[PDB]
Amino acid sequence: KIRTSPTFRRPKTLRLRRQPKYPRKSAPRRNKLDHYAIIKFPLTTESAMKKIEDNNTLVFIVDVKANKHQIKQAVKKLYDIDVAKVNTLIRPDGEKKAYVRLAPDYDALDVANKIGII
Amino acid sequence: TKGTSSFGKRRNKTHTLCRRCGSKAYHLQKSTCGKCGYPAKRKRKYNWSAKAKRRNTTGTGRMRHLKIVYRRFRHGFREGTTPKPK
Amino acid sequence: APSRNGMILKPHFHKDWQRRVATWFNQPARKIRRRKARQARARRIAPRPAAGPIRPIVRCPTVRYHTKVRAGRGFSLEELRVAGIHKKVARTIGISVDPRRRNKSTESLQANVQRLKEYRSKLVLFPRKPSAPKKGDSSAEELKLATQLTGPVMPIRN
Amino acid sequence: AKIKARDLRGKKKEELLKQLDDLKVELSQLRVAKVTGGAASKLSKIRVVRKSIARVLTVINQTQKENLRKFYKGKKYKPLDLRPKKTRAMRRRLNKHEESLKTKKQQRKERLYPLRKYAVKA
Amino acid sequence: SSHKTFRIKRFLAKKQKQNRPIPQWIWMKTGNKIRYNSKRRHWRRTKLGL
Amino acid sequence: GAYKYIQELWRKKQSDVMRFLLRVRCWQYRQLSALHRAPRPTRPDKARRLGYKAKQGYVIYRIRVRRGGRKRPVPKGATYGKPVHHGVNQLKFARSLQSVAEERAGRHCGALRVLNSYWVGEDSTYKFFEVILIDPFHKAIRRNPDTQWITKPVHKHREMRGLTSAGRKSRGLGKGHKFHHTIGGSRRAAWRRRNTLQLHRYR
Amino acid sequence: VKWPRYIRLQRQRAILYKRLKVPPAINQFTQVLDRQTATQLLKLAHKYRPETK
RNA sequence: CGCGACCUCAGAUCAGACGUGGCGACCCGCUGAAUUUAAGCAUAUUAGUCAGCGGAGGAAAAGAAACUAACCAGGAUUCCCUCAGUAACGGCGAGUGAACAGGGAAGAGCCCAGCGCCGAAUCCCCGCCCCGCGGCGGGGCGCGGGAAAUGUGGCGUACGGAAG
Ligand SMILES: [Mg+2]
Ligand SMILES: [Mg+2]
Ligand SMILES: [Mg+2]
Ligand SMILES: [Mg+2]
Ligand SMILES: [Mg+2]
Ligand SMILES: [Mg+2]
Ligand SMILES: [Mg+2]
Ligand SMILES: [Mg+2]
Ligand SMILES: [Mg+2]
Ligand SMILES: [Mg+2]
Ligand SMILES: [Mg+2]
Ligand SMILES: [Mg+2]
Ligand SMILES: [Mg+2]
Ligand SMILES: [Mg+2]
Ligand SMILES: [Mg+2]
Ligand SMILES: [Mg+2]
Ligand SMILES: [Mg+2]
Ligand SMILES: [Mg+2]
Ligand SMILES: [Mg+2]
Ligand SMILES: [Mg+2]
Ligand SMILES: [Mg+2]
Ligand SMILES: [Mg+2]
Ligand SMILES: [Mg+2]
Ligand SMILES: [Mg+2]
Ligand SMILES: [Zn+2]
Repeated sequence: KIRTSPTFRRPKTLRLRRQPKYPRKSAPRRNKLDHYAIIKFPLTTESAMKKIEDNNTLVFIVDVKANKHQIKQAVKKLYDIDVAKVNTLIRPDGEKKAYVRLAPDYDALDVANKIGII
Repeated sequence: TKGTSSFGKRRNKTHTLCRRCGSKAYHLQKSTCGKCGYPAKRKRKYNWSAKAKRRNTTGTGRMRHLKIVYRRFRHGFREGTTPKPK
Repeated sequence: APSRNGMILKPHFHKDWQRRVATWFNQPARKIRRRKARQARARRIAPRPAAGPIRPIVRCPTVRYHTKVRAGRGFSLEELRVAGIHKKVARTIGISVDPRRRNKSTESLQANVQRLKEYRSKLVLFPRKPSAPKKGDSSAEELKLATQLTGPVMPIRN
Repeated sequence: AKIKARDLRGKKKEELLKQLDDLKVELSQLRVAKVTGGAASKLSKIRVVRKSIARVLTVINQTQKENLRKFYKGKKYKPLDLRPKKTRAMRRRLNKHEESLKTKKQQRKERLYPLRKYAVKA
Repeated sequence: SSHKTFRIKRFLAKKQKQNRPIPQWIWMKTGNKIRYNSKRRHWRRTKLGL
Repeated sequence: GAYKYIQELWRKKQSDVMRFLLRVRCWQYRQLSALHRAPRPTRPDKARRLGYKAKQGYVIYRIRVRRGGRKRPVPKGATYGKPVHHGVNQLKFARSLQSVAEERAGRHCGALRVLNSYWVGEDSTYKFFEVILIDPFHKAIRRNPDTQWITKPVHKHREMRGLTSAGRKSRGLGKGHKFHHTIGGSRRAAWRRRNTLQLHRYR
Repeated sequence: VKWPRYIRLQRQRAILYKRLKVPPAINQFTQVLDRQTATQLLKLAHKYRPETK
């Protein structure tokens, strides 16, 4: 066999994947950020309740590692209601105020007085 | 225009809070800390300032693992044993 | 600026001497430390002599001190081979050995050989196995009389 | 009633997880009651539910890891969270076998020439 | 600066929460020496660093 | 035994056989890099009498120390002080290039421990030393009792406390009347014992 | 081909052994035993091999 | 041309380990000033000191003579008293300045390479069985892999040693 290109490059060798004799950590770590510990409490301010009675949404305080997809999946599991969209912001306190706009078949006022805020 | 009117242009900052020592001494253009020497792997530490040593040594912060290893030394690092129950 | 009459003096304090000063306030604490460690050692090697092994008659080197005989390092190998003590068994039965010592003389060697023969007369060797005594072991009536001696074993007096 | 860690240990795992998420629901609705403005009974009960969750999770983690080191008790390579966590130099210390290994030179020397048991007549 | 970063904003959030006064039920405690909050910070006087 | 012939052959260095071998080896060692691992020692007999037993866990590095004295690392001339201390050009470093060799080999291999080192060639501008290293956590070393002394934490980085042979040759110690200024632990221990007042309690 | 540095090194070391005036004590290992004598000797040496474990 | 040995040298998220950084009073290696003193100052002095750099341990280092001596001779190292502000160095100016012997604290000695002789007699690692397992070790089994003759182990080291 002959060499066309006058540059010698490193030949491609075989490389195996890991077959370790023991796992590093023995147990997989429990998800400390789950659907209960992601949302903390809904706001009961006058702007919050005016927004739940006008825009058919809810207002929550969540921790800052939450995605919009995570907040959507969390509210869907915790209250069995479908979610149109999510708008998040970080308050000057350091909390993450989330805005969970519901699907139009649900009404935020009856959802609120069954989840306790009224 | 050496003093008061030259203090008006103070609006863009040199340092920022470092992410190893927490002090506002992480230079931005050099990108090295002046308090701990951040990209260097060794902590900046000089014997010509005993006060700058004393401000952050082993005793200063939490000793979050080291007070635990002190009270494990006072029983010789027992492991796997529990006191016998009721 | 010297005054009228007196010595002229050169005190060696021109360096920084206060930063390096050894002060002896742990002198009695260290005496009690040596004493407690010595007593713990003496009861640890429990019937054996407290002063350790036996060390030979040796006279001092120089012109100032050769009239005086003192304790040496260890019994020389020629001394041991004349006294019939094996050079590895001497350190087991409590005889200090050093191989470095020469012997240019005769009566110093004979004094050390007499001292080794007197030591092997004097020592009480317990059996290596307590229930089964052996050949070179002393008898059980002087096993009950064996005890430590304080002070050096056969002190070398001038 | 007042939950405690004695009677949770024979309790099997899915029972502990459903008691856990019941306590999670209860803590969340206590937080809702705190924000809406509830009673001092609810605000006192918040700490009780938090420590309830804490000792249920303690029992779950202990009963998991005891079974883990039972599973790895016989094997030669066991994981790092299961290995003994003494100090670093104390793990890098030679073990009591390799410090007790004696070469054959000094084995036969301490055979032939043992340190005897002697005393000197004064 | 309305173009804050997340680290600087969270730092300012902590300083803003620290700038609140002592709750009045504390100076009914037994061995109390705290008469007020001595480490308070007005935004004209002390410019906080950064 | 062959090692007697090998060590007398290495005693004859200016003879043509060894002069050919040394200049060819020195060419090759210059063509290689600065700190590369040799797979077996070049001088087996010297390696053995320094401590290398060809078992699993001893490695040989072949390192290049740039040859010469030591000029004072100061800007242009400019030592700011008395005319004694304008020494810049003709100063000499207190340790040997063999000790510098083994210390930078031991710094590059921090998990390993320097045993000794020896000489494999020299040029006008470099000298080449092979440094012996021991893997202190390999069990062929660790289960052998008369070489598990190296696996203790007191022997951590011997090359930089100056405890190998070429490190000891610069500490100025040894028995005798030639070495009065090191009795004690070392030279600094000698100085420290001499320049203290023993102020007693009762004086 | 721009060969790697070890291939270049192990070739031009052989070039230097062909260039330099090799002393007879090192030249003498090039004067080597020929083929049919060597295969005869190794056929004989196969009879007296030491044992495996 | 190909195949197969070895040698040099690469690539692996390969199997198992190890080092990194901190404190730094005490310890070891290097680097290393100037104030100051000399009634100035340049050699000296401050001073192998401060600052700088690297590396540890519970102590470090040193350590079992290529020694001291010149005697009727002592005998590893370390520390204390003394030698001694002595011998000696020094614009022989200012200043600097140890050791031997002696008395004590302590006390302990040893091992390789070589020269050799024993069929590599040596070592590491994986698989299986029994035991122990929070300092991965003890035993047996593998026509299991590897290191090693470019030298592992046993005897043997200047006090001699080996063999018959
Ligand atoms: Mg700038
Ligand atoms: Mg540093
Ligand atoms: Mg006057
Ligand atoms: Mg004594
Ligand atoms: Mg041996
Ligand atoms: Mg202002
Ligand atoms: Mg000068
Ligand atoms: Mg020399
Ligand atoms: Mg791997
Ligand atoms: Mg370090
Ligand atoms: Mg002056
Ligand atoms: Mg003056
Ligand atoms: Mg002046
Ligand atoms: Mg000096
Ligand atoms: Mg310093
Ligand atoms: Mg330590
Ligand atoms: Mg030591
Ligand atoms: Mg040592
Ligand atoms: Mg002495
Ligand atoms: Mg006097
Ligand atoms: Mg001086
Ligand atoms: Mg003396
Ligand atoms: Mg051999
Ligand atoms: Mg000797
Ligand atoms: Zn920093």
